[PDB]
Amino acid sequence: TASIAQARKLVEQLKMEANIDRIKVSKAAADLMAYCEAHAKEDPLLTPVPASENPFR
Amino acid sequence: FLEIDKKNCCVFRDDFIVKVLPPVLGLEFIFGLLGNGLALWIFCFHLKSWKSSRIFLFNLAVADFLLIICLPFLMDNYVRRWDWKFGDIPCRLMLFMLAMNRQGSIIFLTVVAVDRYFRVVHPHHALNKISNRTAAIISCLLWGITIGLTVHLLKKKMPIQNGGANLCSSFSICHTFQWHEAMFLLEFFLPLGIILFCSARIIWSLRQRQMDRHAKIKRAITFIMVVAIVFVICFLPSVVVRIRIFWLLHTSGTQNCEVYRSVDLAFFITLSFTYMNSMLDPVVYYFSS
Amino acid sequence: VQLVESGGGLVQPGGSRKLSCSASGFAFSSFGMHWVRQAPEKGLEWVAYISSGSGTIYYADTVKGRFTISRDDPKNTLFLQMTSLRSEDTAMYYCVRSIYYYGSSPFDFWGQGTTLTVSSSDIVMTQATSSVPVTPGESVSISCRSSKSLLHSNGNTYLYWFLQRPGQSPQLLIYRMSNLASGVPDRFSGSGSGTAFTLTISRLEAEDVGVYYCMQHLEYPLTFGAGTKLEL
Amino acid sequence: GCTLSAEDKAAVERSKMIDRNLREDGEKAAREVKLLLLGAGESGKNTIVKQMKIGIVETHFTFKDLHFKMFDVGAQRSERKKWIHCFEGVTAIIFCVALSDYDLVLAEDEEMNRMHASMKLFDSICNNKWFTDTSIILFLNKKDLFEEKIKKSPLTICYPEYAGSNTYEEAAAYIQCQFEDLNKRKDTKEIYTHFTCSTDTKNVQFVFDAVTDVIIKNNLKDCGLF
Amino acid sequence: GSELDQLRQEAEQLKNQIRDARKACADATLSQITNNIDPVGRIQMRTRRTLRGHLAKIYAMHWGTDSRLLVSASQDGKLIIWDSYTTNKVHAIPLRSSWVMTCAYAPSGNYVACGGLDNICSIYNLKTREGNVRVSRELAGHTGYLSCCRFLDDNQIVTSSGDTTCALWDIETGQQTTTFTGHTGDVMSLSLAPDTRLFVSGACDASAKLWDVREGMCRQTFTGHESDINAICFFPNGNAFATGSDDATCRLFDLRADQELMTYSHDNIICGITSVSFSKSGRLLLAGYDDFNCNVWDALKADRAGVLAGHDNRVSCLGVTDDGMAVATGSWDSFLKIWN
Ligand SMILES: Cc1c(C(=O)N[C@H](C)COc2ccccc2)cnc2c(-c3ccc(C(C)C)cc3)cnn12
Ligand SMILES: CC(C)CCC[C@@H](C)[C@H]1CC[C@H]2[C@@H]3CC=C4C[C@@H](O)CC[C@]4(C)[C@H]3CC[C@]12C
Ligand SMILES: O=C(O)c1cccnc1
Repeated sequence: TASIAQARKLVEQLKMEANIDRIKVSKAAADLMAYCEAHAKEDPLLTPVPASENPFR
Repeated sequence: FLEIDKKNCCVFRDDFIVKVLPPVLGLEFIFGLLGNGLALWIFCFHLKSWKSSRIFLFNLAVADFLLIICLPFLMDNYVRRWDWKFGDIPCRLMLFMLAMNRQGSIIFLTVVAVDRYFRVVHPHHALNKISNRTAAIISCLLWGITIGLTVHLLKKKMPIQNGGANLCSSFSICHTFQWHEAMFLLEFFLPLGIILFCSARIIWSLRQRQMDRHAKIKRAITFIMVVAIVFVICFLPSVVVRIRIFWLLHTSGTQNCEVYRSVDLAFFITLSFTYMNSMLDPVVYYFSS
Repeated sequence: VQLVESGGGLVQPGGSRKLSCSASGFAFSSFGMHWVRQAPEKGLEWVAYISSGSGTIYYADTVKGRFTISRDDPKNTLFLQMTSLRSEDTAMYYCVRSIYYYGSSPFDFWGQGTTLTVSSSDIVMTQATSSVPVTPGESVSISCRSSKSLLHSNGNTYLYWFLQRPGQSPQLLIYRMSNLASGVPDRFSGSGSGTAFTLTISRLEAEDVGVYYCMQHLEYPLTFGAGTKLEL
Repeated sequence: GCTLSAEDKAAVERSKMIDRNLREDGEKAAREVKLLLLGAGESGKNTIVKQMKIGIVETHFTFKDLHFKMFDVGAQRSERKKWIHCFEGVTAIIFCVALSDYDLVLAEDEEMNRMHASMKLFDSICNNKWFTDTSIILFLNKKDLFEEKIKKSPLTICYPEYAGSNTYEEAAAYIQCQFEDLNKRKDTKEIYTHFTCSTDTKNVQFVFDAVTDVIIKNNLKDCGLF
Repeated sequence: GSELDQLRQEAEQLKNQIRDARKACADATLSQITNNIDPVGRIQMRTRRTLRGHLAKIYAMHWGTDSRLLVSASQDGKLIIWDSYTTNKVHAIPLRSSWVMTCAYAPSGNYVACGGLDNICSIYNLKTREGNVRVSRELAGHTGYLSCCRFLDDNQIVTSSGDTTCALWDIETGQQTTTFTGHTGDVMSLSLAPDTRLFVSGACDASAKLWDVREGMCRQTFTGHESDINAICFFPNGNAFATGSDDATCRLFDLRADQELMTYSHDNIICGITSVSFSKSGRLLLAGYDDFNCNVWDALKADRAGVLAGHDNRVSCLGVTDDGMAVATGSWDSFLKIWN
């Protein structure tokens, strides 16, 4: 008779999960853009570093 | 015909070599050329395995490509009845490459037939799992015993006057003991005694185990008898004639050359079988397997 | 972890000897090994080096062809064989372990060494200081100077600092002028560049009195500095 | 050895020693026969292990100077498709099934019996994409009790489309044929069958024979001759 | 019976309400907003180093936190620590269970961790006074193959197993501190947040879950795939992650808005991913396919911008350094390769 106990556990999990706040998708896309743009000068891979200072050349 | 290069040797220039040898060598050249070029191309571009048993066939595919490029000069040697227009130095390479790519193909035609014997009758041995850096050292040593017994063809002023022309031939009916003739016979009688033993024991020990019921291992018993069938078709006819030469030299001294007038001619056709191997070698070792 | 040396003692002028150290507590088979001599009331200098696998052997130009290094790996023992002897061979011999891989710290454990009394191009590393009187609780500085730059292309500079207290064997303090050995207080620090290097002690205790040595490890032979002594 | 310093040329020697050890320890794991042992639970796996005895479970034995290492994976209870590709280079699969259980039905599903479950698992493991060149050594177990079980109740219960004299040697031959008719490769796979009931020194010899045949074939196809 | 049916109906109507709430918060897509920015040029990456010495299939790898050392694990039975700049071997550790499936490098450089298909996670100590590497701890208590292990700090570790369970372990005592349950199928991967307070798990039930290290409970679930979730990784910002499935598709999931952001897939690809990673600036998503080669995606427009085709067999593991210098891929042909 543990099926009712498992179902109670699952519905309690669903109660917990439906108690969060959400933001619009556009704001998330804008935040992704901001982080991608404000750090474009730091990764060798995107903007290929000159071969005079990379250690794997 | 008794001329003296440095020995008492009869030399014949028959008006029959022209009608038979040039076409035969032409067929044995136009076919072995691409037949071995394609193999040597696939062995280095499209093959990405390099096991310890495919670096023993590569050596056989390079030791018979070199005895194809060296044919046309000797072809021209016959079409003009033993007339050499290429001077001294090429006349010492076109007898060293031929006599070093013919011993160096029988060595790599016998290593495969010991490889297979160990692969069949003695499975899970220590020698069926050697690395391809201890299987290239043995190749570099088999290429080193092929050359060591063949370089004396370079330390000899080869072109001889024949009265009118200049002949370039390592083989001639002389009367003094040599090493090229013993090494002509010993490169046949020993590898035969290895190949027959190995190809008989593989077939027997693949048969008392009741393994000859599959449809892909009853095919591999034909290609073990074929390999030992086209080795006596090729290399035997030119050994019996040399034995006949030896017997004719022993029975009668080099006093009347007319006796040899026939046999020598026959020899220079029978020897032409040896180069046919390097033509049909990639067809019974690489493509039909 | 410990190494125990044995074999020393009074020797005749012309003769031989054999010193052996037994190493218990670590993996002797993966540790390069050096011998290091120290004359009475002089600085300590270097002798020979044998590598893991017993492949590469390096000697000093003073003893090349007269000393032999050997390694009994199954039984964890290191031998030095001394062939011809002269009066300037009397010293104390120490045996130092060192393991070389990216980020290690050679010269960790120094052994204890055996006495030895006998009857009777290279870098220049200098410590012009002779003695520094000082009272506890105040900072001290020591200076060392080389003859050519110790900074390699890769950026790692091979300067070592370490201390010998009176009555004990030395112990590594600083490797590559910047890194601190494992098991010493953070009071010690090292710095400098090019050819000029300095060691500094911030808080002075009564346990720090001794002698300090600076060594380079750019290329064999390794040349030790002179003795800079501290008093209380 | 020109640009490197004195603390960059001992690292190279250390790396060379590491390489030497790795290469010398990888010529010992290629000189041994790796077998994967499978069954249906209480189908004789434990007793077959006992007869030829010296998470995942391991066994190691030797016969005629040939190191056999045998892997049992019956305690996993995971999803089989997420770890079955680890055993890709095994020499053979030893499949132990008991034929004294044709009447005894499975406890989980009262409708179907254990022989059908064994047949489904054999079909699933004999036609997998990772095992298209791996041979199966099939053991038929507990034939003692089968003789007294068949006479009391026939095997028509397990095989409804059967017609026979209900004798031991027939019935065994029919079951052997039924199990080898599940193969769908027939050109890159061969099934070896055997009858055993607590017999000694026969099972090990049969395994040795099958392994030798597999090794001979695998050797023959590394030179093209096969 | 009656309670079972009523509770299943309640769960279904919670699902419907959550779906409505998720739909109501969708007004724009990533593609529409990103239609303004300009693309990056095709990326040309050349194999600088090749790391050889493994004699069998390589199953996992991890980068050191100094971006110079890495560790690799293979079914050969060995665990090797390399030196990327020079292609040397620092350490080679043997193993007791040759059936290894994971490996992990400590964020301080002292310990490493290994495990799989043997139910035990082993912790090895690299800096010892005795000169060698010896097993420091041996955690047991799972009932299925270990499929991921990630060091949380120097004295904690989080593992995920093949019995539908994740567990947090204190390495000193050796006993589980928290147990995370809720997955239906085998759990195949996990990834840690940049602040090490949250982590995500991806299992064989086509769903992903966002756990909580401190309170030890599930917080949020992400569905949408159609097959296994073989690989997962956080965005460097820590507010998104990328899931790599087995149906030849990758997805970008967002934490703050529980939505599907954008899908990476091409019609010429019919084979599933086995490894996923980002780039230091969060502009390139590197995906390791099992069609024998890797792929690079512009992670803001969903268009391919290069192919790292240099491998002879399946690509299993893949990783990017902490500063974006290089990228290392390992494969079933027993080879590792570094690209800049
Ligand atoms: C005569 C001779 C020569 C020789 O060259 N003679 C000159 C042509 C000149 O010919 C003669 C004739 C008669 C008298 C003088 C010279 C070379 N090899 C041999 C062998 C031999 C037979 C087998 C083997 C083994 C089977 C591998 C080795 C060597 C036996 N005899 N023999
Ligand atoms: C796979 C391994 C075992 C192959 C080893 C090859 C050894 C056993 C055998 C194979 C064939 C043999 C060669 C066959 C023929 C000749 C030509 C003869 O004038 C001198 C001996 C010589 C040169 C033999 C030397 C030994 C030899 C090279
Ligand atoms: O094969 C030879 O060595 C040869 C062939 C013809 C003429 N002289 C030598």
